[PDB]
Amino acid sequence: VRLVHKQDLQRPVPDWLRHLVLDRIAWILC
Amino acid sequence: SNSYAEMKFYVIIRRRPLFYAVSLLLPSIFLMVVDIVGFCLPPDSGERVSF
Repeated sequence: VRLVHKQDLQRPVPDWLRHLVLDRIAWILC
Repeated sequence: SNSYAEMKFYVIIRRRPLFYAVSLLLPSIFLMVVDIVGFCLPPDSGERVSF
């Protein structure tokens, strides 16, 4: 709940974007 | 003219601080670390206050 929220700040870091939204997404989908 | 005989026995006993340990300190530190978890909640959420 700290992760997803509207605090008008920052941007998702690509390094941990590939680690989660890409790799961990495929790992979780299977 | 009137004296009586007394024989005193001082029984000295010490308490065992184990049963009263867990029942006291454990819940305090528990709610303490739960509060620590509570700080991680962002002020914007509003659920932090209810927390």
